[PDB]
Amino acid sequence: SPQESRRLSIQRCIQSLVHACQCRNANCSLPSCQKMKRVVQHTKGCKRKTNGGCPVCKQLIALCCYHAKHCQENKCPVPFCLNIKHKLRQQQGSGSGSEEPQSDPSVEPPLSQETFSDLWKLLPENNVLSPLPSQAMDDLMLSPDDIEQWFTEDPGPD
Ligand SMILES: [Zn+2]
Ligand SMILES: [Zn+2]
Ligand SMILES: [Zn+2]
Repeated sequence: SPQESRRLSIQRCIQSLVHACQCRNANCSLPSCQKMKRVVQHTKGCKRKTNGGCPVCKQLIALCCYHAKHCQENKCPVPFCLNIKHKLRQQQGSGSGSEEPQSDPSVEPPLSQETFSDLWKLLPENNVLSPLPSQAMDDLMLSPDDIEQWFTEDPGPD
């Protein structure tokens, strides 16, 4: 079924992200690795990320949100996963604060979370975690064909 092919394409994209994050070769021969290495390096240096939403940074965070919704690990190889999982828990009452990830200021990540709370404006706040009758809240924001388009349709003047 196309729902399975969609979930599988997203799972391949998540495995591409984990590979690129653990991979130490800038010249790695995988197209999956090269897509995610160039995207994570772009996202780390971009100034448009949350200035109305950069299409690279926004969709990398869409994939990290989808991954964090399935993930349970306390030291996962995905870069945004754990603090996204804290932000997802805060929408369900499993975490505290909104302008902070917890009631304590010393437990915050090295990156200022004013960026993180603005990443939370690029994705819908309720729709993604809304009450559900059957498992579909995952495929809700992705397709099997957009997995390439998000990263390969590089912006330009025309
Ligand atoms: Zn690699
Ligand atoms: Zn960007
Ligand atoms: Zn994870």
